[PDB]
Amino acid sequence: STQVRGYDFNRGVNYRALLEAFGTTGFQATNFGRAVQQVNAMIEKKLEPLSQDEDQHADLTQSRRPLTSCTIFLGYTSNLISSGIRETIRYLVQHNMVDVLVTTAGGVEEDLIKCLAPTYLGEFSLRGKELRENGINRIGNLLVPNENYCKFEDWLMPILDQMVMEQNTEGVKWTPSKMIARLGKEINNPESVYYWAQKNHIPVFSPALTDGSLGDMIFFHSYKNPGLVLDIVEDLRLINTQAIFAKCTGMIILGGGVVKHHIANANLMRNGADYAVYINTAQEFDGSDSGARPDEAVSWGKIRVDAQPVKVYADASLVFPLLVAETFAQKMDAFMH
Amino acid sequence: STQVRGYDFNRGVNYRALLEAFGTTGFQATNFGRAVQQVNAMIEKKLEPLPLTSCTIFLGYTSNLISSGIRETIRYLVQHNMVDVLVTTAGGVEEDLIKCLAPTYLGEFSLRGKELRENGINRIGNLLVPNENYCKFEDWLMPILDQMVMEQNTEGVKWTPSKMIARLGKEINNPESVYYWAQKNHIPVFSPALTDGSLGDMIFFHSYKNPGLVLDIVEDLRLINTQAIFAKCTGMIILGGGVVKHHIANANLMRNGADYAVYINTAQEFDGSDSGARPDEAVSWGKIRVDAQPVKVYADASLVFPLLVAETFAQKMDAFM
Amino acid sequence: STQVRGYDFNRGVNYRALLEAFGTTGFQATNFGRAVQQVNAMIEKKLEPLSQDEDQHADLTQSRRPLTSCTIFLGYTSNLISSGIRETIRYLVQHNMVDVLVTTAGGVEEDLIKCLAPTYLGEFSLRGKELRENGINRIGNLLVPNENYCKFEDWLMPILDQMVMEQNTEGVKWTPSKMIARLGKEINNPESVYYWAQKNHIPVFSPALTDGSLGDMIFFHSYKNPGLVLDIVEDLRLINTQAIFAKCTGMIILGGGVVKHHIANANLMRNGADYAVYINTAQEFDGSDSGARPDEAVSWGKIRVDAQPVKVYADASLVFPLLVAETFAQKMDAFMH
Amino acid sequence: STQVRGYDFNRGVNYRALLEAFGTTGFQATNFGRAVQQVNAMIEKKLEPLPLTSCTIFLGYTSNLISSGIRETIRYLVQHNMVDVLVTTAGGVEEDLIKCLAPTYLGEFSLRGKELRENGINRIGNLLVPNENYCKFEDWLMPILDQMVMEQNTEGVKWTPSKMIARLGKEINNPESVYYWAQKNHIPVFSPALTDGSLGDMIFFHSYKNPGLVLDIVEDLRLINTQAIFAKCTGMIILGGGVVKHHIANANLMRNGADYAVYINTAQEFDGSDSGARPDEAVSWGKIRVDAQPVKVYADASLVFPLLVAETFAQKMDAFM
Ligand SMILES: NC(=O)c1ccc[n+]([C@@H]2O[C@H](COP(=O)([O-])OP(=O)(O)OC[C@H]3O[C@@H](n4cnc5c(N)ncnc54)[C@H](O)[C@@H]3O)[C@@H](O)[C@H]2O)c1
Ligand SMILES: NC(=O)c1ccc[n+]([C@@H]2O[C@H](COP(=O)([O-])OP(=O)(O)OC[C@H]3O[C@@H](n4cnc5c(N)ncnc54)[C@H](O)[C@@H]3O)[C@@H](O)[C@H]2O)c1
Ligand SMILES: NC(=O)c1ccc[n+]([C@@H]2O[C@H](COP(=O)([O-])OP(=O)(O)OC[C@H]3O[C@@H](n4cnc5c(N)ncnc54)[C@H](O)[C@@H]3O)[C@@H](O)[C@H]2O)c1
Ligand SMILES: NC(=O)c1ccc[n+]([C@@H]2O[C@H](COP(=O)([O-])OP(=O)(O)OC[C@H]3O[C@@H](n4cnc5c(N)ncnc54)[C@H](O)[C@@H]3O)[C@@H](O)[C@H]2O)c1
Ligand SMILES: NCCCCCCCNC(N)N
Ligand SMILES: NCCCCCCCNC(N)N
Ligand SMILES: NCCCCCCCNC(N)N
Ligand SMILES: NCCCCCCCNC(N)N
Repeated sequence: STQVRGYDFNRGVNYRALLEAFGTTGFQATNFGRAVQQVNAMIEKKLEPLSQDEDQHADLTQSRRPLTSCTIFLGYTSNLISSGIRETIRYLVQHNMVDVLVTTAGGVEEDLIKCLAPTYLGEFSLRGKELRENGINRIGNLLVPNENYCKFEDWLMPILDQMVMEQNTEGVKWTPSKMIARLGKEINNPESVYYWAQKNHIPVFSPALTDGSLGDMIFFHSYKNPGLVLDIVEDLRLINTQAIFAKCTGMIILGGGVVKHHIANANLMRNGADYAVYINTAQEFDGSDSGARPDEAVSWGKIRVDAQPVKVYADASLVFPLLVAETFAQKMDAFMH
Repeated sequence: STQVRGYDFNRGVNYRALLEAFGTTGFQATNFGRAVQQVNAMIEKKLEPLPLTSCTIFLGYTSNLISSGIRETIRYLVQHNMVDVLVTTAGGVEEDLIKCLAPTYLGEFSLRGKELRENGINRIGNLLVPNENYCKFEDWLMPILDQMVMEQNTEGVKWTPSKMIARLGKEINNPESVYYWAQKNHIPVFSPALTDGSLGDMIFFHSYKNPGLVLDIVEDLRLINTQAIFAKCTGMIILGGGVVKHHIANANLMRNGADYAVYINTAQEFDGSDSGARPDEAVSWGKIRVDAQPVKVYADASLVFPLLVAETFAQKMDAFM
Repeated sequence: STQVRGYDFNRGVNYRALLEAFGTTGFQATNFGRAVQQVNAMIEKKLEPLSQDEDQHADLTQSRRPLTSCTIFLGYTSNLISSGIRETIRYLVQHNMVDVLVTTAGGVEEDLIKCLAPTYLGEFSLRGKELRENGINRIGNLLVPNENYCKFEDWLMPILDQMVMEQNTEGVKWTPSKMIARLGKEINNPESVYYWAQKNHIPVFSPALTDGSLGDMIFFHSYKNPGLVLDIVEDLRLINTQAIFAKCTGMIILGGGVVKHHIANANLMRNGADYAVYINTAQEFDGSDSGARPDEAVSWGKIRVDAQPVKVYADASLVFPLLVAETFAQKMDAFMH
Repeated sequence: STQVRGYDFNRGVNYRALLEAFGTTGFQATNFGRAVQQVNAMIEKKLEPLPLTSCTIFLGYTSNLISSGIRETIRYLVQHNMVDVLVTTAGGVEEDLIKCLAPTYLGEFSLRGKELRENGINRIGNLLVPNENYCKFEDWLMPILDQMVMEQNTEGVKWTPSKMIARLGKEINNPESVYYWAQKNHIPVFSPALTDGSLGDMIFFHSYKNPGLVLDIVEDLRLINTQAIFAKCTGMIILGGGVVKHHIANANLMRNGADYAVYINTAQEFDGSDSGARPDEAVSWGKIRVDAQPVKVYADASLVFPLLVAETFAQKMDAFM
């Protein structure tokens, strides 16, 4: 039984101790402290060596990812890529601290586009009429110039020409994850999440990849050079076997929607994830999947009954960088060792 | 300039009158009244003369709304061809079908997932779904999938979500099914990530006993975008957020914005989510015409929607017949 | 075990059946159906005759309110008076369907002011700069002209002169509830909630009555005619004995904040309310009192352990008129009988 | 024009640097960065030369924040005279005192109130408070109340909330108490409805063994309004909504608006609540000067506040000493 005590600034600004203090501060501050421990538990377990029996089992996948004592699924809604959390995510992927990525259309395309042009800060109140008249798109309190997508078009189109050909002439069978790997190879920029992703053999799943600017481009291009096909069935198999053949699994889910359900549902195939941390703003009263508490996932069997999941009700733009600072970033060496 | 005034229950209770008073009650009560006007404006426009209509209506809803009784409310609109395009996520598709094989029950939000699981019960909000529901679903679905694979290989069928949804509705062949009616009235259903739910599970398993099935999401994009592009007028009625919302609005962007738009979701904007984005943000992208007067009602659709329908579509059932 | 089934509009628009359908529709629709039953349970119990033993006990209060088999507490946040819910509340009070009212400063003053000038509809997006330049105040998507308060000033001031005198010369010991009764007598308008309230001997409590335009007026007036005193201690006793000496008690709480806690806390004095229905938009993650679920109140003893409380997560402007339509308004006769 | 860019953990971990990156991370991360600037602008202004200051800071918080560890964070600011006026509800006052007699524990939100009650434990969010805590509180409080009544009758003391709060802090006489420090540094505390919580319970009971106590809320209004009226500059830092928020802002309206304003609450506007109102609505009433650049962070203060303080007030501890 721990007592509620907040950080005493009479000790001065000791950032490390200040963050540790959140766990005994209460409300969401405490959930954060719990989130930190749960994520570390995943990390600790992942860094465990793979005994013969577990290594054998984990090795039952075609993937080239070095089996780990714990497979970590990282999911985030598109807008989090629009935000600076893109850098926070790029880092983890860069150093192989996570094994599978799941994000919606926006979450993929905007990572690339940021390699051709930046997103600007703005305000939530800016009116859509004047904005449009100036060729500016609004994403929360962020701003994206139309030119950003034009550039995106110039860069993408030829790649799509390559993919359609490779499809018909070399018989490739495209899927979201495969295309995402390809695009990241193509972007060839170290500031790109997906560039790293493919380099480190970390699969990215996005069932509705057509729901975005990337979908726009594919749509248009499909007229001058028809044929492209994106099968979502193969990718389901792919992402499900990732959960099925894992020694342990951790889910780190930022936001809700498809990203959240797709990751957890994959973990149901192995009868529950071992660790789970949620950081979303959704509430449960609307009966949405997004807002469901981690305990609801327990009923379905997406989170083992003996697991100790945590949900932090907050905007990830604020919490995540912090979570990372106290977990993965602290084991920087181990992930390079 | 309208004054604030709520319904005076001294008149006794006239439900039609009470619903009308919302408009001047304020806060979300007002937005509801505004929503009613917009939905009617769509309707009026759709009913204009000179099978395409004077206004193409896109109806979108999150899966959970199909888990709820709103399944009936949506089934009705589809049943009488009051809407043109349906957009819903995987759960929203499969659960309509499952409800024709077994019911979903009421429950509580507080029920613990441990005991629930031990009793073979899944929780969807304050609703409950027995594992046996999905077993039945599998029994029903498996053989249809076999044919689909067959037809794909021997008959050259290039499956996509909408196509599969049409097939399954035809297959469920039950008047209580939204998708049964959808295919009958040639109302297309779009679900990019159809593989995100039990239907995906089934497709997954089945792919090992009979491999091969392919669901293309490219064709469907063209399909849904052309739906918006060649339309005289368009109205968007979006319950919930996520893919359902963005997908429908992004399609209208191809026509340079929708003519009418009504949203009913619980999302807020501060998180910078697309779900919580106000209709005015969509205007900046060009998904909602600058001259349009969109409306968002911050509320649970399980409450608002049946009411919205009662004061709009249900009031014109004769015109739709 | 009831099955989930929504209203089938193929039966046509039968409003009465449509609303009954909410209970089996799920999510908040169901909570509404439950709210309707809980409120009716209060009503049914209130309309029960008072046996000798219960009548004796209930009669142990100085109040002139005809003891009922169930004392109903109605609470609402100020903004709900600004809205049309003012009419919905005025109705219940008008016909004695509730026994105690609890509302914040705004909730009192705006009821009177609406008797001198109306509140207009507006938009949430209207900028505060241009609004102020035109002497318009914003309350949500509602609008209130400065003139509204000027009028309020002219009407009020002399009454305050009367109260200060009556305080010093006739020894009155003013408190919020007493002043609220007085103001309602003074407003003398049947469209006024508080006019009816005092007429029907229904006490209104508002501990922080000074938190509003009424507080502004009192502040100013206190300079030309100093002395006025508002004791909140007497009112505490008053509102607590209302709960203590009740045969049964029902809480109907719209919104949160003081209104919610003050009513429930009073019910703790009798070791729990018998029925309770909440309609607020608050969530619990912030550890606020507003957002606490009714079950938390059970831990303190504000809601009997055997009660079956209900909370509807929604804007009261939408739900309340409906709740009323299916409960109190249905027993219109009984309350006049 | 600033580009969006989040912290690059490749630099390793520099907490001060990481907090700085929030400003350009976006969504609420940005608002936090904006809040930091505003709080500092207040500070800078307050520290200007030529006991009144070049800027009067009003600090407001909902009771529950005193239940949480934020009690320490607030105690600190009050301890070093970094703020001028405190405004908090009844719970926010009594629980600070109770924490000097017994601690509040961590718990869970899901714990059922039935079992909890059977074990003499009260729930405050995911926190827990034992009934014995309040028994101790009663023991401590009763005799002080006796004196207060006495002094009121024999010495003509006209009690009000602020006055009682000063007295009780003096009385708790413990350095860990916010209110102990408040009275020592002559920092007034306002709580119009002080009778809304255990302190009210105690006052209630005690009034039967020793009747008479009167708490006037009129004097306190004048007191708090004059605080804003005669101020060179004013800054509002409001954690939460309800009375705390409105009361502080309404007081600044008497001076025709506050110079700086930073809000940290979880409330949204759609309900038309005063709590959820954006800072721009306060501008229409004249509570926030038209030229001011207010900031609201949509978040739980238990997370944001300690951080905000670390980057503002804590950075100037030398200036405040
Ligand atoms: N970035 C964009 O805004 C954008 C851009 C292009 C396309 N899209 C398309 O929009 C579709 C829907 O977007 P989505 O499903 O990825 O997300 P979303 O915006 O629909 O959000 C889903 C839920 O995640 C939670 N959430 C969102 N932002 C959060 C935050 N900052 N912190 C915590 N929780 C948060 C909320 O509870 C929200 O209801 C995508 O599938 C994509 O195709 C997104
Ligand atoms: N019904 C289910 O829970 C279920 C079942 C099977 C599969 N799925 C899968 O879960 C994925 C994510 O679900 P989703 O994107 O359809 O929705 P969601 O549950 O993620 O909700 C998205 C947003 O819509 C709003 N919303 C949801 N319910 C609402 C309501 N009743 N009233 C008002 N607004 C509401 C909320 O702001 C929410 O954040 C789906 O793509 C699907 O494949 C859902
Ligand atoms: N009407 C006004 O806006 C106004 C006017 C003058 C003075 N005031 C002053 O402001 C102070 C604070 O106001 P308050 O405590 O009465 O309320 P509030 O605005 O602080 O709301 C408190 C909580 O009630 C809930 N709520 C509010 N509106 C709701 C709705 N429509 N439906 C459901 N739940 C709702 C929300 O969860 C909110 O957080 C009052 O004490 C009063 O003195 C109010
Ligand atoms: N701590 C307690 O729970 C408690 C204890 C005893 C008495 N009380 C009584 O309850 C009454 C109502 O409480 P209140 O008006 O102080 O607050 P509240 O709990 O009613 O909250 C009002 C609003 O402030 C915001 N908020 C609350 N907690 C927040 C957080 N951690 N971060 C961000 N924003 C937050 C929310 O939007 C909320 O709707 C008080 O007047 C008091 O007399 C409180
Ligand atoms: N194959 C398992 C799918 C489980 C779906 C669970 C859906 C839960 N939905 C809400 N909580 N809204
Ligand atoms: N093809 C255009 C897609 C535009 C996507 C815009 C997304 C906005 N997202 C927010 N979170 N506001
Ligand atoms: N005299 C009993 C007072 C009980 C106060 C309970 C406060 C609960 N607070 C939150 N849930 N935030
Ligand atoms: N003395 C001026 C008081 C102004 C009160 C305004 C309240 C606004 N309330 C909202 N819910 N917006």
